[PDB]
Amino acid sequence: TLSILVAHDLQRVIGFENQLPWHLPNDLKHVKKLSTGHTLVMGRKTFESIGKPLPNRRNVVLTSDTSFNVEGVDVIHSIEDIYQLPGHVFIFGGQTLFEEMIDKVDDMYITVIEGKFRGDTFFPPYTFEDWEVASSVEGKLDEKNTIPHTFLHLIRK
Ligand SMILES: NC(=O)c1ccc[n+]([C@@H]2O[C@H](COP(=O)([O-])OP(=O)(O)OC[C@H]3O[C@@H](n4cnc5c(N)ncnc54)[C@H](OP(=O)(O)O)[C@@H]3O)[C@@H](O)[C@H]2O)c1
Ligand SMILES: COc1ccccc1-c1ccc2c(N)nc(N)nc2c1
Repeated sequence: TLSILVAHDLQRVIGFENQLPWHLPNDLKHVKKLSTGHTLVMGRKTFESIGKPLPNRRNVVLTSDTSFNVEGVDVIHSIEDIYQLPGHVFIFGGQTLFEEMIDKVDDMYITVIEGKFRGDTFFPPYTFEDWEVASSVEGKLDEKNTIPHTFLHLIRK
């Protein structure tokens, strides 16, 4: 299965200055739960943002840099290489990867951040005419998690 994994706000902002615009520990827990034991594919900027491969899953980085050879990371140089990756593969970002893959994936695990943030990078527009809501779950709010959010699983119709 090939899936998108993304958190975006009410206006589809995903990032600002190579970081996330929000602090939301529960979304990181969600990412951990979904992708542990599986594969993440990310663009080079997203990788450099996170700084190191995420533990307990396969980290694959897409880059044109033929000098990229980082410990604990697999490298690919073409979108086409993604389709040769075994198992459950999650497209992990960023904007460029999401733009290249939204028409290709089977489903999407979206955390809708129910706020309006300043962004410089966006998830591409999409319509519920194309996507079935397999599940929609409101995130619980507390002292550490203060922004309303909804976990959506969308499956291509
Ligand atoms: N909210 C979220 O769910 C989420 C998730 C991830 C990231 N983000 C945010 O997204 C932003 C980064 O997005 P971005 O679009 O600037 O960067 P990106 O997608 O992370 O990385 C772009 C880089 O990926 C490589 N790449 C992409 N397609 C390629 C292809 N077909 N062939 C070869 N290389 C390819 C290139 O690397 P080279 O230049 O090295 O060739 C390109 O410059 C940041 O703000 C980050 O915080 C948000
Ligand atoms: C730059 O992105 C991050 C920085 C620090 C911690 C976590 C993230 C990060 C990266 C990718 C993500 C992705 N594809 N989906 C969701 N729902 N959350 C993410 C969070």
